[PDB]
Amino acid sequence: PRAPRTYSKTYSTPKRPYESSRLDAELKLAGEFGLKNKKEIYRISFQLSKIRRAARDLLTRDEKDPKRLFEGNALIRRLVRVGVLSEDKKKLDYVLALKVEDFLERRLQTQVYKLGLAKSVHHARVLITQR
Amino acid sequence: STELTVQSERAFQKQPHIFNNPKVKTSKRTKRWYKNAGLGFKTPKTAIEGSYIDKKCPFTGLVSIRGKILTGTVVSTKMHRTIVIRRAYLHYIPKYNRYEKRHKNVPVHVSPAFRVQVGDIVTVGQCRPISKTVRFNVVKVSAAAG
Amino acid sequence: GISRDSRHKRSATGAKRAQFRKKRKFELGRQPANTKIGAKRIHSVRTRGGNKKYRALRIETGNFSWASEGISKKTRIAGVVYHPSNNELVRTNTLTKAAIVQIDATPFRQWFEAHYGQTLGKKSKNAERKWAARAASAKIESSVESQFSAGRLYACISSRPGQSGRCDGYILEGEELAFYLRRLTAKK
Amino acid sequence: GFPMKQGVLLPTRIKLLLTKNVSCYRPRRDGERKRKSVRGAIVGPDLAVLALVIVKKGEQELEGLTDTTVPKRLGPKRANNIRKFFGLSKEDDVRDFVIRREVTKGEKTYTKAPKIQRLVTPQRLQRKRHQRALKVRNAQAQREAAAEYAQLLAKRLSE
Amino acid sequence: ARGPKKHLKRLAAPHHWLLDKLSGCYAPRPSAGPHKLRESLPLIVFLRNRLKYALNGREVKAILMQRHVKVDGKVRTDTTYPAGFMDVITLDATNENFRLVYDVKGRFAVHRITDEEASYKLGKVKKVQLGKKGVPYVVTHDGRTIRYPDPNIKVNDTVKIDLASGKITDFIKFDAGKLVYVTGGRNLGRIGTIVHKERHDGGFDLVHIKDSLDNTFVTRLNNVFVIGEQGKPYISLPKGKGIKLSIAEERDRRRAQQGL
RNA sequence: GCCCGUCGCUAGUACCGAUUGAAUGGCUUAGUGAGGCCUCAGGAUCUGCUUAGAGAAGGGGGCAACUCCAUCUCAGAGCGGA
RNA sequence: GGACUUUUACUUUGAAAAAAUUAGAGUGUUCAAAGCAGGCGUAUUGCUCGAAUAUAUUAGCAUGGAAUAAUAGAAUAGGACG
RNA sequence: UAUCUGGUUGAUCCUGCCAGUAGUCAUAUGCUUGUCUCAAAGAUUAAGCCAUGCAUGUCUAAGUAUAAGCAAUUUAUACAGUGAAACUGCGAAUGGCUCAUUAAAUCAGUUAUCGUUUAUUUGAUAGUUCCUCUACAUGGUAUAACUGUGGUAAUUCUAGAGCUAAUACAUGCUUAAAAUCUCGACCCUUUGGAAGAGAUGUAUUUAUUAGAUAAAAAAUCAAUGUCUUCGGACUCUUUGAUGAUUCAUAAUAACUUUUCGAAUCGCAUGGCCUUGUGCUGGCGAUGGUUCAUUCAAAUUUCUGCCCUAUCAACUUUCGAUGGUAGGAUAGUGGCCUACCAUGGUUUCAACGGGUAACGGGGAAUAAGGGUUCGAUUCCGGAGAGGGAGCCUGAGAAACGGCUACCA
Ligand SMILES: [Mg+2]
Ligand SMILES: [Mg+2]
Ligand SMILES: [Mg+2]
Ligand SMILES: [Mg+2]
Ligand SMILES: [Mg+2]
Ligand SMILES: [Mg+2]
Ligand SMILES: [Mg+2]
Ligand SMILES: [Mg+2]
Ligand SMILES: [Mg+2]
Ligand SMILES: [Mg+2]
Ligand SMILES: [Mg+2]
Ligand SMILES: [Mg+2]
Ligand SMILES: [Mg+2]
Ligand SMILES: [Mg+2]
Ligand SMILES: [Mg+2]
Ligand SMILES: [Mg+2]
Ligand SMILES: [Mg+2]
Ligand SMILES: [Mg+2]
Ligand SMILES: [Mg+2]
Ligand SMILES: [Mg+2]
Ligand SMILES: [Mg+2]
Ligand SMILES: [Mg+2]
Ligand SMILES: [Mg+2]
Ligand SMILES: [Mg+2]
Ligand SMILES: [Mg+2]
Ligand SMILES: [Mg+2]
Ligand SMILES: [Mg+2]
Ligand SMILES: [Mg+2]
Ligand SMILES: [Mg+2]
Ligand SMILES: [Mg+2]
Ligand SMILES: [Mg+2]
Ligand SMILES: [Mg+2]
Ligand SMILES: [Mg+2]
Ligand SMILES: [Mg+2]
Ligand SMILES: [Mg+2]
Ligand SMILES: [Mg+2]
Ligand SMILES: [Mg+2]
Ligand SMILES: [Mg+2]
Repeated sequence: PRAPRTYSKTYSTPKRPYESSRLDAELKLAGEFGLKNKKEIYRISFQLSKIRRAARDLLTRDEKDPKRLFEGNALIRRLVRVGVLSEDKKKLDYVLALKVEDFLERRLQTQVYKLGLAKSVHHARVLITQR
Repeated sequence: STELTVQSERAFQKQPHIFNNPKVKTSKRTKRWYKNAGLGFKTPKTAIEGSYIDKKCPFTGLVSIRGKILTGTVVSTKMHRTIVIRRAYLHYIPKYNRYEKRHKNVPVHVSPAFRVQVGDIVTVGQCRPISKTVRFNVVKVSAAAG
Repeated sequence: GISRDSRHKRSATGAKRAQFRKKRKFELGRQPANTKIGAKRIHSVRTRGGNKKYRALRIETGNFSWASEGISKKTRIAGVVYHPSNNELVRTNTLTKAAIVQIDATPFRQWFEAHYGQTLGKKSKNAERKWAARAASAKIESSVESQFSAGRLYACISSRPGQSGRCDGYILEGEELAFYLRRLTAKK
Repeated sequence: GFPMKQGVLLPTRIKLLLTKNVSCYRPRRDGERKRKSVRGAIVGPDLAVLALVIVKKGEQELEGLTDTTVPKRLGPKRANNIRKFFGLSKEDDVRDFVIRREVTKGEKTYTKAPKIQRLVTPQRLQRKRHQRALKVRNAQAQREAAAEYAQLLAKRLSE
Repeated sequence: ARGPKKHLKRLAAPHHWLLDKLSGCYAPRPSAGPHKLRESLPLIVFLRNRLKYALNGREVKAILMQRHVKVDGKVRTDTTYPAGFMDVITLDATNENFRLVYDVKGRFAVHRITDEEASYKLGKVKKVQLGKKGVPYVVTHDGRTIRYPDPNIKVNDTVKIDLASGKITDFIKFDAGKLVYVTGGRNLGRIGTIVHKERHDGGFDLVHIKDSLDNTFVTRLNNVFVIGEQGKPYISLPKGKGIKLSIAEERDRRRAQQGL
């Protein structure tokens, strides 16, 4: 009779499961950002969709809307603090253009690679997990 | 329903503790208690200069009007000292973005003060279970037909 | 035992309803007292939330009020003589509220004399003082006075014996007295 | 092994619905009644035992009974119970009159005696004095606030 | 349910206490007392949740069984005493006094106050009535009955009781434009002048309330608690002065304060 | 070329069907009716007042003389209670 | 200045409204699902923001509206107003 | 977060399904299984059956210790530390489990109590108790534990004999001053007037009465009122709540197998002066009547439920709808009864049937609209093998309570 430690699934698999052009596109990312499996791409794919959905919703509202304004600039504020949204792409129209790698780049995976330290994403991997 | 000769019951008919001293000679042969109903319900002449008893009248009797106050239209007066109102209304059905005609009959005890018949729109007021089915009491009657 | 729930009824539509739950104590009813005239017997009963009621079983002598004379005297209660509800209560001289009974006239006879100074229907100084004042208001009802002749008065129980164990009642006066009298001459 | 019950009659065993303060039953919670089996009040051959209590003492001398005699265990403990045991008076002071019984440690002997209850103590007479006064102290105070307000309301038209 | 309930599942508990979802199955559940259990604050909450003086629950009865704490003057030892609105609570062994006066969200502020003031508190009169023996009496919200009051006080007026002696010392009427506290409802925690009381014969009169920053709003008659003349409180008010600031505005006040 | 139906083999499904077919549950006529509960009684056992007389106390105030509250021992006799 | 719809539907705005769940703001649980925490300093007898907000699509209550759609009303005037 | 693809032809384009695809707080099963957090789990079928253990007991300085307990030796010759057992008190009506029943029922929002009960908590509340020679420096019995004499194969079975306590049981004193009332000795007759005797707490039962008020002037009868210029005069005269009441409250005449008004406990042990173990005295505990508060309960207004007409009329059997009276209840009410009427529901779907139906919060499915689900962490409900009945208590129609039938 306690209280549920609530939970949530982080990803979502695609509808049509055998698009070759998606499986090519998918495999590519896995290799350059050093990914283990498709689920790591799905998880992010899912992320983006909630952002775009949250975004595209506020846009239907008239501006000056205290919710839109509060809950829009908030999103934008978070999206920038991580480096997914550019320092002057701070408009809801612009968060909608966010593509998958925007997030993928900011990966502490790809960062141990970028600024020296690794000179390989698949070196950056084992570098991180091996503490 | 009808209006009796008051003492048409095997028990004598009187308001409680509204004493008439026979020692003292009086103009009116009886003392009539009545009260102000409430909610700007102006109490009727029939209630005051009548001789009916009805311990279930909102005036002259020991029932009080409190809670909801309802309008409906008289639809059956065949009962004695009580009638059947009908309240019609529209129910919203979210799926079809539309309405359907519903209704409910609700039995109200009509004071002998009012002389209400079928068709008369009637204002009633909630008043504590007066019977198995009656919880509302006639308190105002609007026009008829003509 | 008994229950006062409405559940076991039909609905107005006429539908029989299925039993919804078992009977709870907080809806019970009890058997009646059917109190008769006799030696003061009164059982009590522990009711809802502590509390008592008193089952008047046998009763003589209740407290009675001559309301158009301002006094109350404890009388004796002869028998039951009417009952609007059920004539069975009369045949069995059972005392309930609204009973209509005969009561001993002589507690009131005694007060009337010593008060108004006048013997009822057939010395000292400050005694005759008060009398002359109280008189010119000493004449009572015609139908009430005649009752003292035989020694019994027509009263009406206003207590609830199976609740409080008291058989109190006002002596019938005025129009109310006419009515019941009118009924005793189409039955008794 | 079934006890007789005073007042049944019968020479048989029957089954009563026993309640509190009745023989042969001892309730295990308030309001518990138990259909228990008891034995008749009339004497038969089916008794393991029969209990007798001697009322009139016979010619000869019953060795186990008449000859010997056992002490009561405890003596009086209540105030006047001490008294009407020794035939005493109101102002007679109990205290040095109670029953004492001495206890042996191993070699170290010492005595014991009942706390007298219902005893009149200097303390008790103080409590009466308090309450008796407390009641009046307040009663006069009440009149004060009463007679005051009664004059606060006088000036509620006279002002 | 066959009789009185004695437990309280840790979610049915009043939200404004701010218990955490986990920790256990249960919440304190108020004792019977001066305040309605949903509008109250157990001492156990105050001492260990609001005051953080205690850790355990055991270490609260620890404190309480030491008479270290007194509510409205009197020493209260019950782990879950239903302390509520306008109350005082005094910790002698650390010379601090409080007043259970509402937040502006709707919670119980740790609004510490002086040793002056602590000797009184307000009290909305709930009913004023003629007791037995011709005596009169008022009944404040906190479950106090004070006999012999001013014939001027009617219902919904507040009253400055003492605190050590009972006794009403001055009182405020309910009328156009008095300083009002809101004790519950959506607008719980607000504070301001009145303007209008909308009478509704039958049930539920409504009180339109203006604040110092000109923000009109409505509540129900019992939700309103008069506390003084306009701008002139009869007691200390917590920080923020019961103003209600929009979450927009709220955002600034925090991040702008941060930095230096 | 397509193709309809009888008739013929195998398997499955449902339907009809003597058996005044069978089972389980709800409601229920008639008859019978436990139990506690209320009531008229009963009275194993207990016991509260009262009353004439009887054996042993202390003086409401006394020249002999008078007469209260309590406590208690056995033949009796009136009214009630658990 | 206060109440006021002939009688309704409708619509606007509120109030009375449990928590969790959901939407969602803040917070670097090392990330995350979470959680409602925490953050600062002389860290040797301290300081400090919080624990928001939206929600609810019937019915009831309160309120701004009167287009749309119903409805009442003077005709043998038992018409209105003073 | 708005997508379709495979299968009827020789080929075509449609209709139309079948099949594919994706998720499922969606169960099972298969195969595989290293690490961190998180942690559901005998609901579905059988509200089927259950061995055994456990799941409800409870003591403060503050109700009752002669334990033939223990420890010390208290200052303790009434008791005094600790303390089994037992009495007393309270609790066992919360919790936890399950979803069988239940389809206008429950339940949800929204109301009602001017329709009732309420242990407790919190705040208020008591001078009145006998009586025309009295215990109140404190009345009286009985019981347990225990002792000892026992019964039964058997249990939380118990008999008969003997002891002894209370905040258990049963009795029962008390406290100022005034006022108003009736009774009226008597004297002295007039504009007359009074001695002194009773009554008067609360609660109970009944009747009667006040509880006024939108704006004013007179004539009197019945009965007695301050007075004054002994002619006749009488002003500033009193009263609360509600939208609404026979409301709160007060008064009168009485009523009652007469309710309550401390025969209790712990710490303190100071102060008056007549020196009595006189008088007074503090903090607190537990009690107590009434009211309020609180935690509740019980009825209750309005609106809202799935499939079904191969269910169209239903309801008064043996109450169905209403009226009057009573009984009963904590109280409203056909809740029950007596008497009286013939009413009540329905195609705006009554009534009946079905549900592999507890209701809701909520869950799965992401264009929108919808579709499907909710035994199950929170709320409400019900039930404890099936039925019924009741004891105790503030609260149960209780089941780790009892009684009976059934299994
Ligand atoms: Mg009829
Ligand atoms: Mg709508
Ligand atoms: Mg019945
Ligand atoms: Mg059931
Ligand atoms: Mg608690
Ligand atoms: Mg067949
Ligand atoms: Mg509410
Ligand atoms: Mg409107
Ligand atoms: Mg082909
Ligand atoms: Mg398919
Ligand atoms: Mg389960
Ligand atoms: Mg099962
Ligand atoms: Mg439970
Ligand atoms: Mg109890
Ligand atoms: Mg005894
Ligand atoms: Mg005796
Ligand atoms: Mg005894
Ligand atoms: Mg014995
Ligand atoms: Mg008034
Ligand atoms: Mg009254
Ligand atoms: Mg106490
Ligand atoms: Mg429903
Ligand atoms: Mg069929
Ligand atoms: Mg009733
Ligand atoms: Mg009836
Ligand atoms: Mg018929
Ligand atoms: Mg019907
Ligand atoms: Mg369902
Ligand atoms: Mg089911
Ligand atoms: Mg459910
Ligand atoms: Mg459902
Ligand atoms: Mg199931
Ligand atoms: Mg149950
Ligand atoms: Mg079972
Ligand atoms: Mg109990
Ligand atoms: Mg149980
Ligand atoms: Mg049961
Ligand atoms: Mg069990």
